[PDB]
Amino acid sequence: KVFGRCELAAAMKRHGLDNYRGYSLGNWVCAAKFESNFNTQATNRNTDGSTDYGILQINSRWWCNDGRTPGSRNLCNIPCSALLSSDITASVNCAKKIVSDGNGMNAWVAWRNRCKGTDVQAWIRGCRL
Ligand SMILES: [Cl-]
Ligand SMILES: [Cl-]
Ligand code: NA
Ligand code: NA
Repeated sequence: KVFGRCELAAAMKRHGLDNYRGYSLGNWVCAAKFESNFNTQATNRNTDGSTDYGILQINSRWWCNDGRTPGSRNLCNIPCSALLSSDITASVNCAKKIVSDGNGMNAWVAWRNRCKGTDVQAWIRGCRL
């Protein structure tokens, strides 16, 4: 599924991301825009052989099991394919573990390079919330 901007903002709010670990909702919407263009089916392969999955591009080296990333962990205890569903619950629950691990949202390279330090509530501006 490809979300609209305000549709996704409202789904992330319902699932508890607004101000989670101090990150306002616009940060999460901005990260999803530049990681996946709001498409839950996005996949991208990395040089080390791992793959990134879903609307927040969660990586199989650490966070999910895809059966083809030897020596990797599965810290969210899920198959990576669960992160491609039109229901974003599995991606949100895993993202909450990632953002809690000490490095905050810097775990998402597109957030660091395209959202951090910008006017992020602009991403929610005008939505019903
Ligand atoms: Cl980037
Ligand atoms: Cl915001
Ligand atoms: Na893995
Ligand atoms: Na959803």
